[PDB]
Amino acid sequence: ADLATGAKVFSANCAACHAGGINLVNAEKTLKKEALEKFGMNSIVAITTVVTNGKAGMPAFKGRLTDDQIAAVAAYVLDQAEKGW
Ligand code: HEC
Repeated sequence: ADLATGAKVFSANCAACHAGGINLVNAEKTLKKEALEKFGMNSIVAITTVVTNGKAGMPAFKGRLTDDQIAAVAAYVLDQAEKGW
Protein backbone atom coordinates (compact mmCIF):
# COMPACT_ATOMS: atom_id res chain seq x y z
CA ALA A 1 0.00 0.00 0.00
CA ASP A 2 2.97 0.85 -1.03
CA LEU A 3 2.28 -2.43 -2.85
CA ALA A 4 4.46 -1.30 -5.77
CA THR A 5 7.51 -0.98 -3.56
CA GLY A 6 6.41 -4.10 -1.67
CA ALA A 7 6.29 -6.26 -4.81
CA LYS A 8 9.79 -5.08 -5.82
CA VAL A 9 11.17 -5.65 -2.33
CA PHE A 10 9.61 -9.13 -2.34
CA SER A 11 11.20 -10.02 -5.67
CA ALA A 12 14.64 -8.76 -4.60
CA ASN A 13 14.69 -10.06 -0.99
CA CYS A 14 12.05 -12.74 -0.32
CA ALA A 15 11.33 -14.75 -3.48
CA ALA A 16 14.72 -16.50 -3.08
CA CYS A 17 13.14 -18.54 -0.25
CA HIS A 18 9.35 -18.00 -0.55
CA ALA A 19 8.79 -17.75 -4.35
CA GLY A 20 5.58 -18.55 -6.23
CA GLY A 21 2.74 -19.84 -4.01
CA ILE A 22 4.72 -22.56 -2.21
CA ASN A 23 8.23 -22.13 -0.78
CA LEU A 24 11.05 -24.09 -2.45
CA VAL A 25 12.04 -25.85 0.79
CA ASN A 26 8.55 -26.03 2.32
CA ALA A 27 4.81 -26.79 2.19
CA GLU A 28 3.19 -24.85 5.06
CA LYS A 29 6.43 -22.91 5.28
CA THR A 30 4.96 -20.79 2.49
CA LEU A 31 3.17 -17.55 3.34
CA LYS A 32 -0.35 -18.99 3.15
CA LYS A 33 -2.97 -17.15 5.19
CA GLU A 34 -3.74 -20.14 7.44
CA ALA A 35 -0.05 -20.70 8.28
CA LEU A 36 0.37 -17.03 9.18
CA GLU A 37 -2.76 -17.14 11.34
CA LYS A 38 -1.52 -20.10 13.45
CA PHE A 39 1.09 -17.93 15.21
CA GLY A 40 -0.75 -14.60 14.93
CA MET A 41 1.50 -13.42 12.11
CA ASN A 42 -1.25 -12.18 9.75
CA SER A 43 -0.92 -8.44 10.53
CA ILE A 44 1.22 -5.50 9.43
CA VAL A 45 2.84 -5.19 12.87
CA ALA A 46 3.65 -8.92 13.13
CA ILE A 47 5.21 -9.18 9.67
CA THR A 48 7.08 -5.88 10.17
CA THR A 49 8.59 -7.16 13.42
CA VAL A 50 9.66 -10.59 12.07
CA VAL A 51 11.18 -9.16 8.88
CA THR A 52 13.00 -6.37 10.78
CA ASN A 53 14.32 -8.56 13.59
CA GLY A 54 13.19 -11.59 12.57
CA LYS A 55 13.34 -14.90 14.46
CA ALA A 56 14.37 -18.54 15.01
CA GLY A 57 17.07 -18.34 12.30
CA MET A 58 14.85 -16.48 9.81
CA PRO A 59 17.17 -13.65 8.66
CA ALA A 60 16.85 -10.09 9.97
CA PHE A 61 16.47 -7.35 7.31
CA LYS A 62 17.07 -4.30 9.57
CA GLY A 63 20.48 -3.71 7.95
CA ARG A 64 19.51 -4.03 4.28
CA LEU A 65 15.91 -2.70 4.14
CA THR A 66 14.56 0.62 5.41
CA ASP A 67 11.56 0.77 7.75
CA ASP A 68 9.46 2.03 4.79
CA GLN A 69 10.56 -0.88 2.57
CA ILE A 70 9.74 -3.37 5.33
CA ALA A 71 6.27 -1.82 5.82
CA ALA A 72 5.75 -2.09 2.04
CA VAL A 73 6.72 -5.76 1.77
CA ALA A 74 4.56 -6.52 4.83
CA ALA A 75 1.57 -5.03 2.96
CA TYR A 76 2.44 -7.05 -0.16
CA VAL A 77 2.69 -10.35 1.74
CA LEU A 78 -0.67 -9.79 3.45
CA ASP A 79 -2.43 -8.79 0.25
CA GLN A 80 -1.00 -11.77 -1.65
CA ALA A 81 -1.86 -14.20 1.16
CA GLU A 82 -5.43 -12.87 1.10
CA LYS A 83 -5.61 -13.34 -2.72
CA GLY A 84 -4.04 -16.83 -2.42
CA TRP A 85 -0.64 -16.39 -4.12
C1 HEC B 1 15.76 -17.70 3.34
C2 HEC B 1 17.06 -17.37 3.49
C3 HEC B 1 14.66 -16.65 3.59
C4 HEC B 1 14.53 -15.40 3.12
C5 HEC B 1 15.49 -14.64 2.19
C6 HEC B 1 13.30 -14.85 3.63
N1 HEC B 1 12.68 -15.81 4.42
FE1 HEC B 1 10.88 -15.63 5.35
N2 HEC B 1 11.14 -17.48 6.20
C7 HEC B 1 12.20 -18.33 5.92
C8 HEC B 1 12.02 -19.57 6.64
C9 HEC B 1 12.93 -20.81 6.63
C10 HEC B 1 10.74 -19.41 7.41
C11 HEC B 1 10.10 -20.49 8.32
C12 HEC B 1 9.31 -21.49 7.48
C13 HEC B 1 8.30 -20.73 6.68
O1 HEC B 1 8.60 -20.45 5.49
O2 HEC B 1 7.21 -20.37 7.21
C14 HEC B 1 10.25 -18.10 7.08
C15 HEC B 1 9.08 -17.56 7.59
C16 HEC B 1 8.54 -16.36 7.20
C17 HEC B 1 7.31 -15.77 7.70
C18 HEC B 1 6.44 -16.42 8.79
C19 HEC B 1 7.06 -16.14 10.15
C20 HEC B 1 6.44 -16.94 11.28
O3 HEC B 1 6.54 -16.51 12.45
O4 HEC B 1 5.85 -18.02 11.04
C21 HEC B 1 7.14 -14.60 7.09
C22 HEC B 1 5.99 -13.61 7.28
C23 HEC B 1 8.23 -14.42 6.16
N3 HEC B 1 9.08 -15.50 6.26
C24 HEC B 1 8.38 -13.34 5.33
C25 HEC B 1 9.51 -13.02 4.62
C26 HEC B 1 9.75 -11.80 3.87
C27 HEC B 1 8.71 -10.68 3.76
C28 HEC B 1 10.97 -11.86 3.35
C29 HEC B 1 11.71 -10.80 2.52
C30 HEC B 1 11.88 -9.58 3.12
C31 HEC B 1 11.55 -13.13 3.73
N4 HEC B 1 10.63 -13.82 4.51
C32 HEC B 1 12.80 -13.59 3.39
C33 HEC B 1 13.25 -18.09 5.09
C34 HEC B 1 13.50 -16.92 4.41
